Amino acid sequence: MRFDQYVDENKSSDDFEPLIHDLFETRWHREIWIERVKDRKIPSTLVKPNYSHEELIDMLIGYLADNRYENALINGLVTRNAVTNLLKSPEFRLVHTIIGTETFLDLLINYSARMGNVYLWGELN
Repeated sequence: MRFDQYVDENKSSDDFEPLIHDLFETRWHREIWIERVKDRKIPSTLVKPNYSHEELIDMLIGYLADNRYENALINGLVTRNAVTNLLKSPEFRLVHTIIGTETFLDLLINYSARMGNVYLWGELN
């Protein structure tokens, strides 16, 4: 599934349409492809506290690394640095706002994201 359709299907609300349009049509005039690949637990250390967008990403990297989960976000063979910079960008901050925290964390933990011949994130086996 294409990234736009993932975000369209996982909106927390019918009332974020103005952001979805701004992100995809205005702000993103190669595509990202999304597949579910695990059903790991979304940990409450990440969901419960009131982290900013940047902090959450940082806390996500640590949690994946502390558990030795082989998610391309951190064991990737290519340059996380540029990917986590992307994940911290205003564009992925909107993605977070649109789908909510728990779903954003699901996206990073349990889905793969492919751009061209590279997986930006995901645990493959």
